[PDB]
Amino acid sequence: SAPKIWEFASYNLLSLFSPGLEHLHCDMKRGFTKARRREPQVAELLQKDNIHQRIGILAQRGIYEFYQTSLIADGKDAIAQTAEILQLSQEVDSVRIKVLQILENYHHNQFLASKKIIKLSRGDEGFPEPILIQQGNNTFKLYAAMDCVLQEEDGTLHIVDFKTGKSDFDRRQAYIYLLAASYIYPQQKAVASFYNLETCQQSERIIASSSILKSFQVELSSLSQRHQKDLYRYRRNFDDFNRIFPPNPGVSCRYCAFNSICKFAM
Ligand code: SF4
Repeated sequence: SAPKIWEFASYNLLSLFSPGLEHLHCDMKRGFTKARRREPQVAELLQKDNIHQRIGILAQRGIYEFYQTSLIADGKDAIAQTAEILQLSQEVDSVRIKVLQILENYHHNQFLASKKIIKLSRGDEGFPEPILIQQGNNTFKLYAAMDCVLQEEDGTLHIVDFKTGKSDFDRRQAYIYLLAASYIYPQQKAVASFYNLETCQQSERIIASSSILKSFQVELSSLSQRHQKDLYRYRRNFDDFNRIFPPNPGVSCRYCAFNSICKFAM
């Protein structure tokens, strides 16, 4: 007889509240994405996939497949083999050439080759299993998908977050991964870093004391409650939508799935 826990937090949720990408932040976008997502006219705009999402999904799959085929060399062209597995010829050509650049970069810098792989996601999986956290009088689910976990010589776990595109690294995501690792890999030292598969730019190695992670857990617990309160307030009175999820029209609208239905779209 375990009650369902509705409260949850994740980097994705956090980013929809607190955004280098602050200019496109819009709370009304989150209102559509989370509070109105079942409305037919909203659901149909959410069922369309993005090019950057596409490049990212294929990039993760591409690293996974390149690595897999490289374990026991077969003498073949691993870049061409991986491109064939990914069916890049069926993608928009912009997408193809970016994934091919990512594969060329990996071929020249096979950063997984000699390493002890704890986790390497293919990118095709769904949401991770939740981590159930009690913080004060709140219980919430933490969702954190780790693209890559390596084990270093001294036993330290290295969480690597793969980036593509022109995005800047958001170190809050690294701290989310380090918090999650304290639950997934208990009593194991961990470090986190970012690596842009396309530009080969890397962040520093990020570590977090137990105190810093505890305080981030506090912040995520607060987020989980605020989000449920936003939803409750909207469901209690739909006419409060605009006040609960205020619009920020302008630059934000250029990359918003809901411009065709939003009353404030520019
Ligand atoms: S169309 Fe513009 S104002 Fe409306 S939700 Fe999207 S970004 Fe916000």
